[PDB]
Amino acid sequence: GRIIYDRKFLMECR
Amino acid sequence: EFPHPLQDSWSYYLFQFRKALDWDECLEKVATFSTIEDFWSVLTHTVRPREITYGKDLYMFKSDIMPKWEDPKNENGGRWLINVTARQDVDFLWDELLMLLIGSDWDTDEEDRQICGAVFQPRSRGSKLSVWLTSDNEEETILSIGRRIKERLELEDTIYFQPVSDQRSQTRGSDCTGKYEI
Ligand SMILES: C[n+]1cn([C@@H]2O[C@H](COP(=O)(O)OP(=O)(O)OP(=O)(O)OC[C@H]3O[C@@H](n4cnc5c(=O)[nH]c(N)nc54)[C@H](O)[C@@H]3O)[C@@H](O)[C@H]2O)c2nc(N)[nH]c(=O)c21
Repeated sequence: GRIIYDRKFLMECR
Repeated sequence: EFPHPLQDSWSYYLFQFRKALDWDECLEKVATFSTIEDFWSVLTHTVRPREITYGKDLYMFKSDIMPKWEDPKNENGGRWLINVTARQDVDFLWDELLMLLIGSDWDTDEEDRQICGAVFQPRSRGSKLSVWLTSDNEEETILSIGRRIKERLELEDTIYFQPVSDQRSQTRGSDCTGKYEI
């Protein structure tokens, strides 16, 4: 299972 | 707050030219990261694209892949080349590009497999962003990657896919085509 994060989630983490 | 692991481990390099160093000796590895948290920490602790001095470049590559043509994963590959326009924010372009790569936000496993790394090159005559791919002849995958890059970076101008062979033979200062274009 490839680990995928969209930009919305990544930015929320930022 | 357990860290969020990435699909891949990545390494981040600065290219800084000094006299009498070979090209590859001007590269230095400033971080290796494998979590969303450490990805963002690298960016917060290194120079922003909009602040970088001309000719000092940023390379982000899957950790097992050296950021140079000579790597087995790069030697038969090619890059999507993006010519930055005056109106574009290079901070946005770089951040969106790296998010797309480290988040592996491609439709298919196969596209992710093609990915080697990304490069930011600030230049007086016009800056360049690139994504390096492992092959030069997986047309369908290469094209879907190019299409996704344009979407995520909100690019209007044509982007160019240039095999390593063409990159090697390119003359510094020549004014732009590709094996594929979109
Ligand atoms: C990716 N790559 C590049 N070179 C080599 O770098 C040159 C410039 O590329 P470039 O992509 O920086 O082109 P321009 O922007 O036109 O250069 P420009 O704006 O003129 O320069 C950008 C920055 O790079 C510096 N620089 C440019 N050419 C060289 C070079 O041949 N050796 C060294 N040490 N520094 C260089 C320059 O001082 C400035 O800081 C290429 O023609 C290749 O010879 C690579 N060599 C090897 N062996 N393996 C690689 O993977 C490789």
